[PDB]
Amino acid sequence: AVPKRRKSRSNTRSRRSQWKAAKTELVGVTVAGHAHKVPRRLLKAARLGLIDFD
Amino acid sequence: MNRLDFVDKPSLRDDIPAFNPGDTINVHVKVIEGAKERLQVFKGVVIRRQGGGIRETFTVRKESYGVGVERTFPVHSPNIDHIEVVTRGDVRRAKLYYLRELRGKKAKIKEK
Amino acid sequence: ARKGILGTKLGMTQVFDESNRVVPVTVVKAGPNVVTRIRTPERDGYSAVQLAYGEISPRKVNKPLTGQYTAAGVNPRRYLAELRLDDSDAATEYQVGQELTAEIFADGSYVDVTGTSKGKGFAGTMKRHGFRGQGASHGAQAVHRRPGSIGGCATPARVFKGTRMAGRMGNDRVTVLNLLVHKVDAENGVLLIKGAVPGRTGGLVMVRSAIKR
Amino acid sequence: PKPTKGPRLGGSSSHQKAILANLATSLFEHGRITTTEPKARALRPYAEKLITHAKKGALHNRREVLKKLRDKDVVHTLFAEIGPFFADRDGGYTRIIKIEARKGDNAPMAVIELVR
Amino acid sequence: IQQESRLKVADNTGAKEILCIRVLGGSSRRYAGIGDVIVATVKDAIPGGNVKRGDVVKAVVVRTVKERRRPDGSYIKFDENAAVIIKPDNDPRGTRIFGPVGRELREKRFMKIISLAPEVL
RNA sequence: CUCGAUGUCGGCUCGUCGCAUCCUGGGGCUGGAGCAGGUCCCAAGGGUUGGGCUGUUCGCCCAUUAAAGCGGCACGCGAGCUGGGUUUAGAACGUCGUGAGACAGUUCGGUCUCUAUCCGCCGCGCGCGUCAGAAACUUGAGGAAACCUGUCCCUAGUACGAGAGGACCGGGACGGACGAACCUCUGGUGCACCAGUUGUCCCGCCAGGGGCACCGCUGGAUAGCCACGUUCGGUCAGGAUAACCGCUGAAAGCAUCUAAGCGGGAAACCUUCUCCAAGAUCAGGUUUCUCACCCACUUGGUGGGAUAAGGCCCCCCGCAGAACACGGGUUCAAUAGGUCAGACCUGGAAGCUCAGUAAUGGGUGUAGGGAACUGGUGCUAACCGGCCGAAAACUU
RNA sequence: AAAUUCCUUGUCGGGUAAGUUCCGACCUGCACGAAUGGCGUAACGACUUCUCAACUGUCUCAACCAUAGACUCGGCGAAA
RNA sequence: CAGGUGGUCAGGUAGAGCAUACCAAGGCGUACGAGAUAACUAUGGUUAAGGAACUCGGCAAAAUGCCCCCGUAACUUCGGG
Ligand SMILES: [Mg+2]
Ligand SMILES: [Mg+2]
Ligand SMILES: [Mg+2]
Ligand SMILES: [Mg+2]
Ligand SMILES: [Mg+2]
Ligand SMILES: [Mg+2]
Ligand SMILES: [Mg+2]
Ligand SMILES: [Mg+2]
Ligand SMILES: [Mg+2]
Ligand SMILES: [Mg+2]
Ligand SMILES: [Mg+2]
Ligand SMILES: [Mg+2]
Ligand SMILES: [Mg+2]
Ligand SMILES: [Mg+2]
Ligand SMILES: [Mg+2]
Ligand SMILES: [Mg+2]
Ligand SMILES: [Mg+2]
Ligand SMILES: [Mg+2]
Ligand SMILES: [Mg+2]
Ligand SMILES: [Mg+2]
Ligand SMILES: [Mg+2]
Ligand SMILES: [Mg+2]
Ligand SMILES: [Mg+2]
Ligand SMILES: [Mg+2]
Ligand SMILES: [Mg+2]
Ligand SMILES: [Mg+2]
Ligand SMILES: [Mg+2]
Ligand SMILES: [Mg+2]
Ligand SMILES: [Mg+2]
Ligand SMILES: [Mg+2]
Ligand SMILES: [Mg+2]
Ligand SMILES: [Mg+2]
Ligand SMILES: [Mg+2]
Ligand SMILES: [Mg+2]
Ligand SMILES: [Mg+2]
Ligand SMILES: [Mg+2]
Ligand SMILES: [Mg+2]
Ligand SMILES: [Mg+2]
Ligand SMILES: [Mg+2]
Ligand SMILES: [Mg+2]
Ligand SMILES: [Mg+2]
Ligand SMILES: [Mg+2]
Ligand SMILES: [Mg+2]
Ligand SMILES: [Mg+2]
Ligand SMILES: [Mg+2]
Ligand SMILES: [Mg+2]
Ligand SMILES: [Mg+2]
Ligand SMILES: [Mg+2]
Ligand SMILES: [Mg+2]
Ligand SMILES: [Mg+2]
Ligand SMILES: [Mg+2]
Ligand SMILES: [Mg+2]
Ligand SMILES: [Mg+2]
Ligand SMILES: [Mg+2]
Ligand SMILES: [Mg+2]
Ligand SMILES: [Mg+2]
Ligand SMILES: [Mg+2]
Ligand SMILES: [Mg+2]
Ligand SMILES: [Mg+2]
Ligand SMILES: [Mg+2]
Ligand SMILES: [Mg+2]
Ligand SMILES: [Mg+2]
Ligand SMILES: [Mg+2]
Repeated sequence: AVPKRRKSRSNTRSRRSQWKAAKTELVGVTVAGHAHKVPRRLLKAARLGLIDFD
Repeated sequence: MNRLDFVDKPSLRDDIPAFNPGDTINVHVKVIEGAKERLQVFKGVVIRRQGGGIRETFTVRKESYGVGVERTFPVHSPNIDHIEVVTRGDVRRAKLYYLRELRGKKAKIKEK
Repeated sequence: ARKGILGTKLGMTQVFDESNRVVPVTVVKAGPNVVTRIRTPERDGYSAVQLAYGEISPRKVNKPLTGQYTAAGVNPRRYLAELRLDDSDAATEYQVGQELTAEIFADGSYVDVTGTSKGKGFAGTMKRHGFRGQGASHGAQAVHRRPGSIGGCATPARVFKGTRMAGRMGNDRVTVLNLLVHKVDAENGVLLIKGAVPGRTGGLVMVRSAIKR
Repeated sequence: PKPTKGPRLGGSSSHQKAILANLATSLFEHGRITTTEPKARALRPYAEKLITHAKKGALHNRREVLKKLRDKDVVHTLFAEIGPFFADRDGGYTRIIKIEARKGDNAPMAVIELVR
Repeated sequence: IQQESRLKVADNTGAKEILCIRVLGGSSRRYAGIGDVIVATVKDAIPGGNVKRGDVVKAVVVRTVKERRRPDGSYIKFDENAAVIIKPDNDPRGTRIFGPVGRELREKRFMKIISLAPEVL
């Protein structure tokens, strides 16, 4: 099937606005005296030094 | 152990001899014909046990008049009056389904 | 008149009756229940009684629900459901805090068992509605399990509401009627009900004395 | 162990057998492996059972391990060091730690290693 | 046993093999077990016999390969499907039965066949 | 109307509606003794079989059945399927034509495209609302689904009838078709289970094993999913009625079911049974919990900030599942895994030893191996944590 | 009664429980016919047509398993 | 770019074989991945009892299948079949 008509601006924008990134939550970590923030699922790795903070 | 063992235990039977597939067995089955209640006998070879305690079943096979018959009974069924072991078999399987297409000598189980 | 109890489906097994006939039964642990609440027509507009079933750590119950239980003077339970009675209260036969055990039923009576049926996920028309499908050969092209037509033509230029299609199946509330109570084991709080019972093993079940009988 | 529910790793299951054996060999050789999170979660019980065989440590257990592993050096080291090291521990011989995903496909990564 | 199934005749009317035309017992009844009446046609007959190829008959199934559950939880199962050609009054047309039959004929009131059978299991 | 395209018969799948009713239900008349029937009136709740022949619709036949209804919806339905027929190009027969060719004459052959934008429909979420923020349990306006029927026995060989034959009304038993739930049984399946086995390669070799050959093949097979399996269901009773049958009774001193008035009366209708449902914007009810601050200001039913009750995200999972959602658990922990023990499947491991020339067999030993089901065990992971989240008044 | 026969599913026989197709005939050849050959014919045919044995998920009537998609996440990113 | 492209060489075990299976010498893992038991589509597998009842039509599938030894019909153009 092909689109019968081009969608209006409003109708295109309603569907286009729902494509968005989910934001992950960050918790504090103190490694080597310095404080950082990592996602909560990476706390063990951060404390063991397996996370590269660049 | 199972969750329903306490439900099942006052319904199990004793006096049931230990038999394995390949054994020849006499089964004495209660029969109702009108108001008579006699006792029939099924002699055959045990070909299968399907475990599970109270819900365990066994199958015996015999050839009656040029026709093979198989009866499957529940172990612990009260219609079974008793079970007698005639012969011990010597088999390499648990289900002996290959006997379903053997007749005569070829359908014979060893005696150990 | 209407008797009810809440319990858990423990699975099925088989027993032999006095006629030496095998009976497939479902073991329902109709555990003790507490009343915890009475609905009167004067205060609520209908007559019913709550029932509390199931053990749970008190730390697993939030403050509002804990307060509701404290109002009844009962330790919190996991489940809570109302048994609806006839439009006559009779203002009797139930006290808050009273215990209900399995022997409110008797051998040879009939019950209605309601539970939550097992989930089947997203199901096709062939499983969900028993469609036939098209053939497996003789030229059929990629339509073996597909539904076929879903409407007419220019009249009406639409699909009728309630047309049967694919979708989620299961997880419904299901009541099975006229189940025979084979045995009431008051020692273990267990009802042996002849037949099948909706839901998975371990799910919440409501058992009610049958009205059709 | 409990069979995989859903599609197997690396395509078929003949591939999953080899993947699990190779991962187990590398884990016992190095003590610590980085891989995708599903692979590590699938490896954990598989490796723990081999460690249990090594803890029992008879000839039958060694043959049963050699059924799955093909590296005789790793079999020897597992039966000489990893078994006796874990002789006093009742399960839980491995540990899984989640790591930052990788570029390219954003696959979640994890490290699996023996407890000490 | 359903329509188009072929059966072995378990009595001496002279037919050796019948083909099931209809399963009596109601509209659109699907299967027949032990003790069910069948409209059949003769496909093979012994030369010089009572019945003939192409005759339409009524028969009762006495043996079936598919196992049957009995009210006590037992099951019976034979090695072949067999039928007995009967008169309209549920009596056999032959004079003797070959092979064993099931107890279900007792409840389906085929007493003459029950009494003529070599063995009733 | 449509030629800058509205796909043409039959079958399949899925239906939906009408009633001019085929069965089941209710009646009047009968040239209705009874059983059976004929005809007309009411009635659309459900049901309305499988095959042979033909492309067929139609029709005929076979075997059943309570019955094998008639029609509409683009002669319903090809962005759902088929492509046998018709209706392209090849070829042949008969007939017509000098011929090229023609033929509601026949016969063999002959490409069925498309990633769904909108409405529609089936499911599932996110947001906001329901005058504070939340948690639990609920009522039911209003809907959806369901609705079939046979045989046998007693009444009773009675009523009826010369005989033949043979009941109504009531009461039981057993079925067929259909549907729902479930996995105890039977049966199917089984891609990390057990065993045997062929070819080849490898593990140094023997022994023991492994890779590959459709899971190599073969024999079994717990769990889950399932039907061929197991249970249950379509009920009892009310209400208003259809045709029809009345009671009382005038107009019209009689009569008349009707004009006043009151009854009986069916699978149709409404309650009753099952399911959905307060976005039912008239946004319901019964309860329980928090029940509290700070700053700025144009002093505002103002903007921010931080909390409570309570959630959410993250983490460990599920018989919950496309994502999402749902349910359980998070050390005060048996949630998943491991580990120990069972249940169950397979069927007698390895090594050693004895017997045999050997292939092989016996003992050690109901052995060894093993997933899903059950119970113990605090060994591994459920963390040293983030984001949201509570109130102008006023009138009687 | 045909690769030819409209009427037509002609009629009779066989085969099937039931056969507009099939085989053998009849002759009433709409409209057969002798080198645009007539009538036969062993062997041969990815030809057309009818019947049987065996076998089977074609079907009664479906169920389950694995893989590639579909579905989710990250990257690139069209079309009528 | 799953199509097309002439010639030469061409090992082992099994095998009649340059078929087929597994390997050697020698190459290669080839250019989106990672997950996840939805319907549905495709490609394979198994299926109780029945066995063409399917359908225009046994379409598709299933089945047969090898070496050796017996034995083998109508009809025939004497070769066959
Ligand atoms: Mg066993
Ligand atoms: Mg089908
Ligand atoms: Mg096609
Ligand atoms: Mg296609
Ligand atoms: Mg297909
Ligand atoms: Mg319209
Ligand atoms: Mg699985
Ligand atoms: Mg993939
Ligand atoms: Mg393989
Ligand atoms: Mg036009
Ligand atoms: Mg146009
Ligand atoms: Mg009418
Ligand atoms: Mg009448
Ligand atoms: Mg008369
Ligand atoms: Mg109707
Ligand atoms: Mg109604
Ligand atoms: Mg219609
Ligand atoms: Mg049409
Ligand atoms: Mg098309
Ligand atoms: Mg069409
Ligand atoms: Mg269309
Ligand atoms: Mg269209
Ligand atoms: Mg065509
Ligand atoms: Mg032409
Ligand atoms: Mg001419
Ligand atoms: Mg054609
Ligand atoms: Mg309502
Ligand atoms: Mg269902
Ligand atoms: Mg089970
Ligand atoms: Mg089974
Ligand atoms: Mg294995
Ligand atoms: Mg090998
Ligand atoms: Mg060797
Ligand atoms: Mg290899
Ligand atoms: Mg099973
Ligand atoms: Mg009157
Ligand atoms: Mg509404
Ligand atoms: Mg949760
Ligand atoms: Mg041994
Ligand atoms: Mg002629
Ligand atoms: Mg002609
Ligand atoms: Mg003709
Ligand atoms: Mg035929
Ligand atoms: Mg035909
Ligand atoms: Mg002819
Ligand atoms: Mg000519
Ligand atoms: Mg000429
Ligand atoms: Mg000729
Ligand atoms: Mg040729
Ligand atoms: Mg050809
Ligand atoms: Mg993407
Ligand atoms: Mg190329
Ligand atoms: Mg070679
Ligand atoms: Mg090759
Ligand atoms: Mg290879
Ligand atoms: Mg998915
Ligand atoms: Mg089959
Ligand atoms: Mg079979
Ligand atoms: Mg055939
Ligand atoms: Mg047919
Ligand atoms: Mg048909
Ligand atoms: Mg073919
Ligand atoms: Mg094949």
